[PDB]
Amino acid sequence: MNLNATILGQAIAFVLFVLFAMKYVWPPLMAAIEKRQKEIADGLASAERAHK
Amino acid sequence: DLDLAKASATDQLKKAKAEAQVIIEQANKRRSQILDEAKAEAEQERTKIVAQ
Repeated sequence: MNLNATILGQAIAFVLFVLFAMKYVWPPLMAAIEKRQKEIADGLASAERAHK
Repeated sequence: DLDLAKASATDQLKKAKAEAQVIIEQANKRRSQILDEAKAEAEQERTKIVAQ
């Protein structure tokens, strides 16, 4: 419809959210599931090495 | 699997270490038996031949 300077304030909000999420949000997540997979895999690897 | 592997390794090591020692010791026993038998029977034969 009608364009307005709302185009700019939301451009501030978007970059702020992106910076904060990129820094703090993502790195802590996805660690736990990877730890689960690595635990299963390394337990299997160690048990099979001892089996050999 | 780790527990079974360590237990089996210790069991087989102990068993082989015992059995090989037993075999070699009884081989020494057999050698000594043969030596004693020969040593006795030599003089037994000589004592027969002199009476002959």
